[PDB]
Amino acid sequence: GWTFGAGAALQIPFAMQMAYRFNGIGVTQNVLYENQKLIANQFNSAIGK
Amino acid sequence: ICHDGKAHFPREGVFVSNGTHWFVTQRNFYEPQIITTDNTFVSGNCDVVIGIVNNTVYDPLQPE
Repeated sequence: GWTFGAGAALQIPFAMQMAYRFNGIGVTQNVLYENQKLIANQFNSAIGK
Repeated sequence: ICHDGKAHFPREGVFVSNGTHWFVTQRNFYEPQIITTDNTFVSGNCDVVIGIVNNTVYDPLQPE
C-alpha cells in the first residue's frame, strides 16, 4: 500500500487496499465490492491500448 | 460478515480475528472492540460479496 514509505512494510490484500483508496474521493465501499469484475475488466482493457 | 441474511460493512475500521472470535479495530492502532449495530451499516443481501463470513451481531438496546 503506502505504508512502506513511512516505516516498515505491512501486508494487505489488494481488494481491500482498493477500497481504502476508493473511500478517499467520496464514494463508499459497497460500490466497489459489488462491481469488482467490471472494474477489473475495465482496467485490463485500458492497459493495453 | 453475514447475519440474519444480510450484509454488514464497517463504518471506520477493519474486521480482525484472533482465531476464534471477531472484533473491530481502527487501522492505525490495536484496540479491539465487540461488534454491535452502532458501528456497522447494512446494504443488500448475502450473495454479491466475495469472502463473506458468518457471525452474530449484538443488538444493544431492544434485547436488553
